Parts: sequence; C-alpha cells; structure tokens
Amino acid sequence: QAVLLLFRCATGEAWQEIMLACLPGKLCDPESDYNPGEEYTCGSNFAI
Amino acid sequence: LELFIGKMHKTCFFADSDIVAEEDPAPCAFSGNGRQCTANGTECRSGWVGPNGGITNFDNFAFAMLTVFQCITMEGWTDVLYWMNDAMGFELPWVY
Amino acid sequence: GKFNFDETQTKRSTFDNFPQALLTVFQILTGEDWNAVMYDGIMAYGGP
Amino acid sequence: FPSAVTIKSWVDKMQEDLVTLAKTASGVNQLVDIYEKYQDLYTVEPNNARQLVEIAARDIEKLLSNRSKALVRLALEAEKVQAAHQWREDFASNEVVYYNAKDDEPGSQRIKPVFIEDANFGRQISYQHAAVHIPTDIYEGSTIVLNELNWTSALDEVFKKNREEDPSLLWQVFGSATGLARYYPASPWVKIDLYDVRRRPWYIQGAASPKDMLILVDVSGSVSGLTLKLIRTSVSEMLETLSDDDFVNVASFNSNAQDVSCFQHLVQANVRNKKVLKDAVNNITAKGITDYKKGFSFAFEQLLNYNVSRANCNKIIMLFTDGGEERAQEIFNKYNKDKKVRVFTFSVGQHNYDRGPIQWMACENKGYYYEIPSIGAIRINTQEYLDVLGRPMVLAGDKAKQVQWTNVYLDALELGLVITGTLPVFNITGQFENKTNLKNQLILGVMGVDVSLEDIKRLTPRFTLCPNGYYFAIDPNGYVLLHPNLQPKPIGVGIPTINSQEPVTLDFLDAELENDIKVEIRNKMIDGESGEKTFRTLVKSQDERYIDKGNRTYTWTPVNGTDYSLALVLPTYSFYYIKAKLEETITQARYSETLKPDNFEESGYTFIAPRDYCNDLKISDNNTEFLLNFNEFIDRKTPNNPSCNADLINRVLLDAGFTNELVQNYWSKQKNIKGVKARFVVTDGGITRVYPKEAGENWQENPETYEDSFYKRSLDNDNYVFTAPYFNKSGPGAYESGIMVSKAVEIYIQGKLLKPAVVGIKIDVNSWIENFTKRNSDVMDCVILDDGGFLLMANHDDYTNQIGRFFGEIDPSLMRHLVNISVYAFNKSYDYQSVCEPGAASKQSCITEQTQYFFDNDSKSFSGVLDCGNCSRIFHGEKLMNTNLIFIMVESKGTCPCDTRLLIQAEQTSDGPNPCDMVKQPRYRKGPDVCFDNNVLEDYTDCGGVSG
Ligand SMILES: *[C@@H]1O[C@H](CO)[C@@H](O[C@@H]2O[C@H](CO)[C@@H](O[C@@H]3O[C@H](CO)[C@@H](O[C@@H]4O[C@H](CO)[C@@H](O)[C@H](O)[C@H]4NC(C)=O)[C@H](O)[C@H]3NC(C)=O)[C@H](O)[C@H]2NC(C)=O)[C@H](O)[C@H]1NC(C)=O
Ligand SMILES: *[C@@H]1O[C@H](CO)[C@@H](O[C@@H]2O[C@H](CO)[C@@H](O[C@@H]3O[C@H](CO)[C@@H](O)[C@H](O)[C@H]3NC(C)=O)[C@H](O)[C@H]2NC(C)=O)[C@H](O)[C@H]1NC(C)=O
Ligand SMILES: *[C@@H]1O[C@H](CO)[C@@H](O[C@@H]2O[C@H](CO)[C@@H](O)[C@H](O)[C@H]2NC(C)=O)[C@H](O)[C@H]1NC(C)=O
Ligand SMILES: *[C@@H]1O[C@H](CO)[C@@H](O[C@@H]2O[C@H](CO)[C@@H](O)[C@H](O)[C@H]2NC(C)=O)[C@H](O)[C@H]1NC(C)=O
Ligand SMILES: *[C@@H]1O[C@H](CO)[C@@H](O[C@@H]2O[C@H](CO)[C@@H](O)[C@H](O)[C@H]2NC(C)=O)[C@H](O)[C@H]1NC(C)=O
Ligand SMILES: *[C@@H]1O[C@H](CO)[C@@H](O[C@@H]2O[C@H](CO)[C@@H](O)[C@H](O)[C@H]2NC(C)=O)[C@H](O)[C@H]1NC(C)=O
Ligand SMILES: *[C@@H]1O[C@H](CO)[C@@H](O)[C@H](O)[C@H]1NC(C)=O
Ligand SMILES: [Ca+2]
Ligand SMILES: [Ca+2]
Repeated sequence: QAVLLLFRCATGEAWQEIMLACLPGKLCDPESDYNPGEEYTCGSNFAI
Repeated sequence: LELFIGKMHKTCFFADSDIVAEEDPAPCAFSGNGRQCTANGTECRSGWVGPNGGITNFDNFAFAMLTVFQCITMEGWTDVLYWMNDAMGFELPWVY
Repeated sequence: GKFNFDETQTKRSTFDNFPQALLTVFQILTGEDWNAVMYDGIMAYGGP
Repeated sequence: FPSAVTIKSWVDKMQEDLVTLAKTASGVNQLVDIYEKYQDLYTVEPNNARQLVEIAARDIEKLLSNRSKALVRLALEAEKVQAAHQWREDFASNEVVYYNAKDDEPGSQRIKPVFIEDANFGRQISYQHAAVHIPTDIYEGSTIVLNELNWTSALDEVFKKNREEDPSLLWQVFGSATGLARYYPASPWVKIDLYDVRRRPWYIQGAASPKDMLILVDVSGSVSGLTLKLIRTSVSEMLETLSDDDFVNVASFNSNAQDVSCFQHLVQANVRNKKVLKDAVNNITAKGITDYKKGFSFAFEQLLNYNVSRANCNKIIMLFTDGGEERAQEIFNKYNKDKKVRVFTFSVGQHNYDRGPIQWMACENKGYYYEIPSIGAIRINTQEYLDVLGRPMVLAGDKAKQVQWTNVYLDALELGLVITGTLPVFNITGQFENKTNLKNQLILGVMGVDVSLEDIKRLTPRFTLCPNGYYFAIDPNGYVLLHPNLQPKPIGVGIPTINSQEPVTLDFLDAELENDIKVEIRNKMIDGESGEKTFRTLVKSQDERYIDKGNRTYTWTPVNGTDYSLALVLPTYSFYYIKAKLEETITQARYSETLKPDNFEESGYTFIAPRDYCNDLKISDNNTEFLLNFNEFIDRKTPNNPSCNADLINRVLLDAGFTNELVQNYWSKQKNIKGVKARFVVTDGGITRVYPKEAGENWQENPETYEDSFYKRSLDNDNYVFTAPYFNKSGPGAYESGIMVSKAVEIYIQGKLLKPAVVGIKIDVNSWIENFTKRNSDVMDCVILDDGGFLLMANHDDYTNQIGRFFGEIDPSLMRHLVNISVYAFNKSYDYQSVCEPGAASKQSCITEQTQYFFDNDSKSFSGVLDCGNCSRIFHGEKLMNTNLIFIMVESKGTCPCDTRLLIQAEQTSDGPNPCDMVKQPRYRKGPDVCFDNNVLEDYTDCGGVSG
C-alpha cells in the first residue's frame, strides 16, 4: 500500500493533498498503541 | 470488458428507499468481495447510474475506450482504480 | 452557457466568455483536471 | 308484491311496537311529572339574548383594555430607557448578565433559574427574571447584540409590574430589530431551532402597514441554473411575510410579461391563495431574452386595476433578477413620476453582470437594493424590506401607536390558540434636540402580549344556554376569533402527496353550514352594526353524520373596543332556563348521597360532567376519578361555597334528586324488559345515569352533556330519534350494546316551554329481529333506515351483520334512486381541520369533504319502480310515525345482475374548493382604515449600496 501511494505521487495525482493529510494534527487508528488522553498526535512536520 | 462489466452499479441507499446514503457514493462489492457499507440504516443493491454519472465504466466498448484513454494520460486514473477496490477485491484491479 | 445543468453548484472552469474560455483551454492544455471539464461537456449535451 | 294498503298496516303495526316501548320503558312522561310537580326547588329565569351579548362584549372589551394598557406601559418605558444608552464597545469589563433560553462568553454571564411549575402555563416558568431568545444564525456576544442586552434589561421591572396588576397575564415579549426576543416570564425554549422573532406574524403587522405587492420574476435565459433555484426559494420565502391584510400577485417576464398563475390580479394572500402562488413559482422555467420595459409596464398596470378589492396602502414592486443594462427610464417616468409606488430590486445568484441599473431603479423610486448570492442569504434579505416600509410610520409620531390584534395562531411556546397585541417602538435618541435624525427613522422593535382563546371563552359562559346555543366572534376579514368548530389544529390546503407556522384563519362561512341568510348576517357583522334575526336553518350534528333543521336566532353587536363583532346563537325553547334555588341543609345533603359509586346498584351507573365548578376541584377528563374527587369535595367543604359559585353546583345537585326519583320510583319496578338492554337519562345539569350498572360499561358517550351528539339531535326534533351504531367494529356496539333511542322531555311551568333533559333506552337488536320477521328470504328484501340512510334492521342475517352502515355502501342502486326521487337530500361541506392520510405522488392535515343526508319531503308514502337496465325492481317506502325511521321493501338484488358504483358517505379527502374562481367573487371584507405611506420628510437617500 505504501509503494502504491508513492507510485501515485510519481505520476502526480493529488500528491499535495496527501501531504496535507500527514500534518501532525491527525487522528490515530485504535489498533495502534498510544498513551491515553492524546488522540490527535500522529503525523509529523516532516511530511513537507 | 472481460475482467469486469457492470460491476460499478451497487451503491448503498437507505433502507427501504431510493436515496443514496452518502454525498459522494462509491460502489459496494459485486458479490461479497470488495466493500460493504456498514452504516446501520443503509443497505446496497443494484440501481445506480455510475461513479461519474455514468461516464466512467467498462460496460460498453465506447465507455471502455474512453476510460482507458483517460488512464493513459495519468489524469484521474487512481479514481478508476479506487472505485474497483470497492466493486471487487484488492487483488485483481491493481494489476490492470 | 450550457454548464448550468447542475442547479446546485457554480462551475468555475466554463466557456461563458472569452477570458474564461481562454483559461479553461489553458487548463486542459496543461492536462490538469482535463477529464472533469470533459464530463461537464458530456453532461451538457444529454449525458452518457 | 303486497299492495300499498296492506303494507301500510304492517309498518303501522311496528310504529307502536317501537314508540310504546320507548314511551313506557324510558319513562318520558314520568320525568315530566317529576319536574312539574315540584316547581319550588327551582325557578324559571329569562334568558335574554340582547343583554347577554351586551354584557359579554363589554367583558371582552375590558379584557383587551387590560392588555392595551400593558402594551402602552411597556412601549413607553422602552423608548425612554433606550434613549439614555451610551453604546459602548467593550463589555469584557462590565459584563452583562441575563438568562439565555435553549441552554443547559466575551462579556456575557448566564443565569441559572429555579423554574417552578405553574397553572395556565403548560411549562416550567420563573417570575424572577425574563428569558432572552437569540436565533441560531445570530452570534450572541457581538457589539450589536450586547448593546441590546443592556437597555432591554430595564424591561424586566416593567414586566414584573404588569404581572402584579394583572396576575392572569400570559407571555409579554419584546421583539428586537437586532433579532433577539425577550419575554416574560422566563421559560426554556422549546430538531434544530429556526425561530426568528422578526418573521412572526405579530411582529410583521406592527413593523409596517398593509401592502399591495407585485413580484416580478426575471425568467430570461441568463437566470437558468442555480440562480433560478435561488429565485424560486426567495419568492416563496417573501410570500411567508404576508398576511390576510396584504394583496399580492406574482408575474414573470422574458420578452413578454405574463402572470405565473391563474389569478390575473391582486389576491388576498391568505393561506390558500399563497399556496397557489407558491406552487406556480416552483414551476417556472428560464428561456428567452430580458425585457424590463415590458416587465415593468405589466407590473405598473396591475397596480392601477381598481376593479378588484385591494389594500389601498403601500404599493411596492419586488424585482427578482440578476443584472442587466436596461434602466427603463421612460417606463418609470410615465408610470410613477410622483413616486407613488416603491421599487425593491434583488440581485440573486453568483454572477458578474452589471448591477448598476438594478441599483438605480431601487432609489429612483424610494426602495432599497438587496443581494442574495446563496441560500444562507435568503432568510434575512427577504424580510429587510419592512425597514423601508416603516419609515412613514415612525414619522407619523404618536398617532401611529395603535394597538392591533393578530389572527388566531398556535403559540410558539406550546400554549394553544392565542392572539397577540402589537405596538411598535421608536428610536428617539436625540429627539429632544433633533440633531442626529439619521438612524431615528427605524423602529426599535415590536411589543407583544399574548391573550389565550381560553381567556375569551371564560367571559362567555354557555351553561345557562341550551346545548344547541353558543357564542361566536368574527373578524373584519370574516374569520372566527371564537367558535365551537374552531380547533387547535392547522388548517390544511390541497392534497398531501409526499413519497404549523401559519395562522389558524377559519372563515365564518366555513366554521358551520353556509347559507344565503348567514352571508348577509356575516356582512352585517363585518361592518359593525347590531341587530337580530330569527329564521330557520339546517344544523349539522355534533358527529358529522346527520343534518336537522330548527329555528335559530342570531343576536350580534359590535365591540367598540376593537374591530371584533360578537354574536350569540340561541334557538327557541331556550329563552328560559332552570335556576336552582335551595339553601336548606338536609334537602341538599340527600341529593349528594346519590352520587356515591357504592350506591350505583339501585341508583344506576352515574356520570358527571367535568365542569369548572372552581379551582380547588380539578377536572380529570376520564370521570373514573373525577366523581370520587367531586363527591369527597362537597362534603369535605362548607356548603355555602365561600370561594366559588353555587349556581353550577346547585344545578347538578338538583338534577341528582330528579334522576334518582325516576330511577327509584319507576325504573326499579321493572327490573328487566325483553326488548330493553339499557335505560339512560341525560340532564342539563351534567349527569347521565344507566339503570343496569353492568350496562354502564358500554356507555361510549361523552360525560359532558353539552358534547353529546344524541342529546343535541333530540332537542331539535319533536319526536323519537334513533341513533345508528358505528360500523367497522369501533368498540363493542354491534350486538352487545343495542340501538339508541332518545326523546327530550318537555315541561311547562307558566306556559313557557323548557327541555331540561333527554331520556331513552337501548333496544336489543336480537329482540327486534324476532318482531320484525313476525326471514333470510331470497326474493324480497325488507330493511329499515333512519334519518340519514343508516341501516338499523334487515331481512337477511347478512345485512344485519353489517349494522349501522350507510345504505349506499350496501345497496347503491336503491340508495341512488331514493335521492333522485326526492326522498333523501344532501348538503356537502368542507372540513379544513382534519387528520389526513398522505397519498402516493403519521398523518398530515388536509381538506375533507363531508356529506350528510336528511329527509327532503314531508310526504310519508313512497312507491315506484327501479329500472337498472334490462330488468325491473318495484319498491314501496313508508315512514314510521313520531320517529325518524323509514321502512322500504324491495326485491332481491340478485334478480337484476347490476351492481353500480357504491355511494360513499364518509370523510372523503379533497382539495377543493377551487381558488381560481373563488377570487373572481371573493367574500366581503373590510380592511384597516389607517395607512402610513408617502411621507415628505422621509430621507431615502441610502439607496441600497452606500457601502458598495
Ligand atoms: C438609535 O439611533 C442612534 C442614533 O440616532 C444610534 O446611535 C448610534 O449608534 C452607532 C452604532 O450603531 C454609533 O456609531 C459610532 O460611529 C461609528 C459608526 O459605525 C463606529 O465606528 C466604526 O464604524 C464602522 C463603519 O464602517 C463600523 O464598521 C465599526 O464597527 C465601528 N466601530 C469600530 C471600528 O470600533 C463607532 O464605533 C460607533 N460607536 C461609538 C462612536 O461609540 C453612533 O455614534 C450612535 N449615535 C449616537 C448619537 O448615539 C442607536 O444605535 C440607535 N438604536 C439602535 C437600537 O440601533
Ligand atoms: C449596561 O451596562 C452598564 C455597565 O455595567 C450598566 O451601567 C452601570 O450600572 C451600575 C449599576 O446601576 C452602576 O453602578 C452604580 O451606579 C450608580 C448610579 O449612578 C452610581 O452610584 C455608581 O455609578 C455605581 N455605584 C457604585 C460603583 O458603587 C454603574 O455606574 C453603571 N455604569 C458603568 C459601570 O459604567 C448599565 O446599567 C447597563 N444598561 C442598563 C440599561 O442597565
Ligand atoms: C450501529 O450498529 C448497531 C446496529 O446495527 C448498533 O448496536 C446495536 O445493534 C442492535 C442490533 O440491531 C440494535 O438492536 C441496538 O439498538 C443497537 N444499539 C445499542 C445496543 O446501543 C450500534 O449502536 C449502532 N451505532 C450507533 C447508533 O452509533
Ligand atoms: C358601544 O357604543 C355604543 C354607542 O357608543 C353603545 O350604544 C348604546 O346603546 C344603548 C342602547 O342599546 C343606548 O341607550 C346608548 O345611548 C348607546 N350609546 C351611546 C353613546 O349613545 C353600545 O352599548 C356600546 N357597546 C357595548 C357592548 O357596550
Ligand atoms: C375596471 O377596470 C377597467 C380597466 O381595467 C376599466 O375600463 C373599462 O372596462 C370596461 C369593460 O370593457 C368598459 O366599461 C370600458 O371598456 C372601460 N372604460 C370605462 C370608462 O368603463 C373600468 O372602467 C373599471 N371599472 C369597471 C366597473 O369595469
Ligand atoms: C343545502 O340543502 C339542500 C341540499 O339538498 C340544497 O338546497 C336546495 O337546493 C335546491 C337546488 O338548488 C333548491 O331547489 C332548493 O330550493 C334548496 N332548498 C332550500 C333553499 O331550502 C343545497 O345543497 C343547500 N342549501 C343551501 C346552500 O341553501
Ligand atoms: C382589567 O379588566 C377588568 C375587566 O375584565 C377590569 O375590571 C379591571 O379594572 C381592569 N384592570 C385591572 C388592573 O384589573
Ligand atoms: Ca493531475
Ligand atoms: Ca437575462
């Protein structure tokens, strides 16, 4: 799935829209192990 | 045409109604393989015009001609791919 | 003037006048969202 | 086929087989003996139809004079308090404190109240402060809203002061032009909230004077698409700001100007006419070129008609377009050079056309300019035209401070049917020296105080009148402020076909059966002249199944306080009434003992009418516990009745002794009768009794005597009345109840006729069959119908199974012939307040057509032959004496193989009457005589675009 996403960006489909979706203020799926009391933490400023 | 024809025709309406549940509908599974709308008040069956109002589908040679030429210019080709991961599984469409 | 079939939104890439039709042709020339304009042209003449 | 002579004798035999049983078992003449032989426990008092209406009108006028003083005391203080406001722009330090409705802040602090429950208020209220409602689309905490919450905080003291003088005061509300509404007492607000005080009918009438609108819709090609959907929604939203006093018409133009509907001129803009316009506006298509000259000539010609009834007030044109380059200066110069007509222009949609000419038309003709780019702008921009129309109203001064009253509408806070007083509030800051005068030509807001229709009904008592007598009040428009047939439901229009903000405006001619003599009575009431008239009507029964004719007398006078007119309907035999006169102890205590449920074994199952004797005894609307509450109240209280009237209590107590003297001395002697299943007496006092206590379980009648359909039918008729049981197994009524027969008792005291009670029996259906036969014949049919064509007896054991059914639903060929040969007449009516089942294109409200049948001719012997086609059936109908029954004998329907369409007499959903031809000859009405427009001191220099 990650490789297909990069192939999507290689052709330039909505690569700027994907980048905006990876900024820090994003929800994390419950399957991940994260400390309680913080939900919108995953995502990094390195997405730019 | 051979791998798939008329598959993108099952979107999820509301129960006992003819109103599409979501504002930007996407197909369900053809036969229990792709995507199912899990919303409680909705169920999906046949009777949908299509993803782009009927323009984007593979149910005719003229339509198949137009959809493929759209994907060969790399403009809106993931939308056709993503509508297939809903209509059928994730295994077949990505190769095509 | 044939892009007024939606009755729920205002299309911005139209051919209403020469300055706007000149921008739409330029946008199709770059290839960005050229299919979205094509769908409007098809739906303006009856549909699929 | 038996001869006429021999069949006459057969039906003649059944006449005294039924009448004698009902004359003896019920005891019609015995109750008359009881009433006449005393003549000392009661007195016959005159019931003057002129003095009653005079008294009631003055009480109603005084009620609306209580409220007019409250409105003046509130509007006067609001102007003074607002004039001393400083308009600061920082409330973070000096925070405002108030209670906001619909709650569980830069410069606002909230209040948590106590909300104790109270009577005459179906909610929880608090008298300690006032509640403030702010619409969702309006952000509280802005400079405009916060500045409004200061000078409106001084209204609470006046709110409390008004309630102290008049405790029986309902909602008193201030509707601001900023949007917020502050009402007293505080109460939480009642899906999402869409209430706006500025769009309410009571706010709109006080914001301006009536108007003659003419909406021009641009339907040229360029408006096709989104900007046409916006226009259609904008026109429908502006029609909601109109009432029965405004006249409107909608026209469209695209190279040709034409009407969008069937009206062709200005119409009254009531709930039905506006539905026609709204339907037509939602069906217009965009095509062609734009022609403002032809569109404005058509609009200006329709405002000069003067064949038709108009408002003779503000004449305005609302142009709904997008843009263009035509100014049509020649048309404006020709048609209004003296600026007698305002022009309001709207630029609707997302476009980049030229708005210059559109703005020029706005203030060249004393209008204002609006922009509606999206759906969110429709709600507010279509109500801002009332700011311009109120400019001459504020320049008039104190002569424009007149209290007006709305139509009947359902209160927003779930209080019932109410009317509202109205008074505008002016901005008089700097008016002492007259130095600003720029923002002072707009109203601050509209005052309001609510009056319940139940308050009006308390001033017109009806328990001294016959159950057939009633009051009713009228409006200059013809609508009824007061009527027995007015119900707390919205009035429906058309057919509801889907895959309560309107007023309940019921016309007088639609409240009851319309007649050529009521129309002249209605017109005489509308223009306010007192009079009286005695004449023969035909009256629809309480249950819409029967129609009977009787003498009626209408006495009306105008109420000088307002524009209302009050009338009292009083039949004959009711100009006198029985007034109980007894103050002795033991003669009243014994009568009270007859109400005890444990005494029902010998005194019969006794009911009692849930009447408001006085406050500490509250009605229960079931009579299972009200009787226990009532009889344990009188004994556990001083008999002198210190706090409430004995007239309503002495009457019911007096009739307890009278009915008991009939049940004990006469009904107890004959414990059982073969042809009798029950024995009932219903009295004017409000008590009904059934001698077999086990037969009291089958009683389906209303415990309130005045609401009993069979009681009212018996008084009008001079003979026995047969009541048909309901069909469709609506409870147990087929065989275990019986057939109701009743007859009113008539007594003479000093030569004055009185009808205090009705008596009757429930004849057993099974016993009637045995006498009727002395059966299931395949050749001859024998059925008995009552006045109304309802089956009561039969000769097949199959028709009897479907008892109490309209004879047109079981034998359409014979029933239809009886109408044509003038045996049964029928009047058709429309019911505008009824539950209605939706149809394909819960329940909604629509119009249902009601039809009732009654005896046309006075002849009794009927005979003839029915020609259904290639066959022949001969009949003979004879009517029984001293009753409303008819006996008809026909051959079996199987002989002639014809079964035509069945004749239906039931609640039929309809959409009539047609309003296209109603407006050609509209009912007479009188409009307001005060008109505030065309003031020379008006500024109108801010066209619509000073800020853009
Ligand atoms: C009854 O009528 C009186 C006048 O007859 C009226 O009182 C006047 O109220 C206005 C505000 O509604 C005051 O206006 C002051 O001056 C300007 C006008 O807006 C404001 O400055 C900015 O102006 C821009 C204009 O584009 C505006 O967008 C902005 O919001 C304003 N404020 C800013 C930038 O902070 C002043 O702030 C405003 N207030 C002052 C100076 O305190 C008049 O001064 C008032 N005149 C008098 C004589 O009192 C009163 O509101 C009317 N009653 C009602 C209920 O409306
Ligand atoms: C809009 O808000 C204003 C600010 O809160 C209110 O004005 C303030 O009201 C206070 C209560 O009456 C005043 O306090 C006292 O006022 C008396 C009367 O003149 C004086 O003794 C003093 O000013 C003061 N007493 C003290 C401090 O011991 C405030 O003076 C007054 N003004 C301010 C705070 O600037 C308005 O009342 C309110 N609008 C309305 C209509 O009430
Ligand atoms: C949506 O999912 C289910 C319904 O499909 C809800 O869970 C319960 O499902 C049963 C089975 O039909 C219902 O009878 C219950 O009423 C449902 N709710 C309960 C038990 O609280 C689930 O709650 C729904 N999610 C919502 C409404 O947010
Ligand atoms: C409304 O006002 C009128 C007149 O102002 C009242 O008419 C009075 O009628 C009585 C007899 O019906 C006359 O004796 C009086 O002379 C009349 N009044 C005057 C001023 O001449 C009428 O009574 C008033 N309505 C009510 C309900 O009181
Ligand atoms: C009603 O309005 C019309 C114009 O809208 C007036 O014009 C008259 O129309 C009638 C019918 O043809 C005729 O009398 C004449 O043709 C018109 N002129 C006159 C002087 O009558 C009409 O006068 C208005 N009033 C009435 C009562 O019809
Ligand atoms: C209600 O009563 C009867 C229903 O049958 C009708 O009145 C009669 O109408 C016929 C036909 O026009 C006339 O010949 C009779 O003279 C009428 N009876 C009268 C005037 O007593 C009609 O449907 C209604 N009557 C009204 C509206 O007056
Ligand atoms: C209110 O109206 C009544 C009549 O209904 C009258 O008697 C009274 O004086 C009026 N005023 C007050 C304060 O009650
Ligand atoms: Ca692209
Ligand atoms: Ca145009």
